[PDB]
Amino acid sequence: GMITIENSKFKAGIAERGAELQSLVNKADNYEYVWTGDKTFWNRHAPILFPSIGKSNQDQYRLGAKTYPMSQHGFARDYDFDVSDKSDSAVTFTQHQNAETLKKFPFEYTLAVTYMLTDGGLSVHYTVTNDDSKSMPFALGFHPAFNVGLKADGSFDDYDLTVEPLNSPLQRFGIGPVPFRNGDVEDIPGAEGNRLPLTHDLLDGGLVILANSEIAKATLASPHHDHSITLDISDFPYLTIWSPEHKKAPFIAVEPFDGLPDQAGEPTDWYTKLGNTTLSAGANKQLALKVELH
Ligand SMILES: [Cl-]
Ligand SMILES: [Cl-]
Repeated sequence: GMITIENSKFKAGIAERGAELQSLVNKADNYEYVWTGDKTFWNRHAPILFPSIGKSNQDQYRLGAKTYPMSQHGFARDYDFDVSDKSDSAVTFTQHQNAETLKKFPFEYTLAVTYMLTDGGLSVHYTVTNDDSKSMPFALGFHPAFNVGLKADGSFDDYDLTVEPLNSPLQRFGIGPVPFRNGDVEDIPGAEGNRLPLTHDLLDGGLVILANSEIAKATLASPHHDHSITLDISDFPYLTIWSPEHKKAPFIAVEPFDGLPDQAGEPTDWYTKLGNTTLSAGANKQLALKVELH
């Protein structure tokens, strides 16, 4: 079950399963911006990450003194969303808890995602609502993989991420053991002011989680390639770059994060887990982004 939206410039395909964007096409030349899910490198396209990003310590966590199991990448991506408010250029997907999610995460919730194509590209609005009486801690991320050109030898063809604004040098969360965090924030191999060259040398050591929350726009581009994209992500405190390690995948993921993978060690209380947001009963958090399609 899939839904398409479109306007004069663009078409998008979104799976009801995980409200997962799977395709985003420039109609003028039929260019595909989003990874096609070739299992040679990675069999997904752009999952939603909720209520956890990344891996959990010993695949579990705490709520105060109680322990629960948690799957890597959360579980929203594993269940269908209902479709509503469908027009030619926009659509809304909504997921609630189920008996399975309640075993991992004992909260009633609503996760709503609205996609809309505009002249600029694709707008995405998220609303996370705590439908429980208990205080609900969560993380929310989006994990799109974008097609990129490669050199004769399979290296990335001179792609950089350019960011703005930047009020201090670019920093990343330290990783160890991949893909968990080690707890530090550190300098990034090869960063030059607001420009980060995206190389296998950089990415082979695992995901690069930018710590600079002031960033409003992040552009993935190469001077040798016509198409680029820019992520408008002021609402998302962190931004992660990833490509399959020690492989020559023809994609780079640029992933808005409202949360962080666990710091290595013992299972973490989600009420104090770095990057988590705790919602009061009945409260909601809203986050927006845009993928500008150039
Ligand atoms: Cl070349
Ligand atoms: Cl490279």
